[PDB]
Amino acid sequence: VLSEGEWQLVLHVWAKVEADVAGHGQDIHIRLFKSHPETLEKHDRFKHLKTEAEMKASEDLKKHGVTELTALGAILKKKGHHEAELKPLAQSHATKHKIPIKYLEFESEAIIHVLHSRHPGDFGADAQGAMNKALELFRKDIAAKYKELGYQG
Ligand code: HEM
Repeated sequence: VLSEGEWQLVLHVWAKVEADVAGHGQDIHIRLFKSHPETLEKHDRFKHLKTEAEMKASEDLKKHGVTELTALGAILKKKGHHEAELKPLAQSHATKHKIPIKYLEFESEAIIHVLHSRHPGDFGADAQGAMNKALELFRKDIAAKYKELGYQG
């Protein structure tokens, strides 16, 4: 897992995310959908959003990003002790939304990208390493729950 100092770095940059959860989520989704377009195909109501401005103007997308980042922020604040709130997330992502773990990696890449774009002075190498470890732990643990529910990563 992570050292206490690594968790502290994670929670330090997450409080910066929390000054604008909506805007970070929008930037993350726009990056994700651009970098990895197959990901958009999993979102039936965002597919008509053909341009960056349409994506930013969509309150449905903006709310979706806050919902995702809120759940992730709560997980990160448990500092690895997150079985109770990983279970429902794996349940829906595995059996309803059908999201491969590789897509969770794509979204992690977008998260790290946006964190650096917005907070370069507060997202240096040690903090980046910490966040990747924290997101890697999240993905590892949800991948195991995917298998417990059946059907692989
Ligand atoms: C940091 C990783 C992610 C987190 C924490 C997260 C969290 C959530 C949460 C909390 C919800 C609402 C409750 C539920 O349906 O479970 C949700 C919905 C959803 N997520 Fe994720 N998500 C993540 C990644 C992804 C990715 C990468 C995809 C698609 C490539 C995705 C697709 C969806 C879809 C389709 C819904 C339903 C939206 C709706 O119909 O309103 N999620 N997610």
